[PDB]
Amino acid sequence: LETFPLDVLVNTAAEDLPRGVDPSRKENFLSDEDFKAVFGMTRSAFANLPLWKQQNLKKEKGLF
Repeated sequence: LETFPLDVLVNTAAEDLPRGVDPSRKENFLSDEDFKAVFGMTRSAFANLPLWKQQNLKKEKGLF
C-alpha cells in the first residue's frame, strides 16, 4: 500500500481522497510510524478490537 501523511488522510475531503485509499480503512495507509503515534498499539492489536471500537477511536482522531 502507498502511504500518505497523517495530515493528508485526516484533512482531505472524501471526494478528494486518493483513489487507492479505502476511506473505511484510512489507518492502513498510514506509515508504521504514524500508526504507532496515532493509536499507540500494534496494527494487529487494533484489528482485534471490535469494529465499532476501531471506528469510535478513529472518529475523534479524524480518521473515520
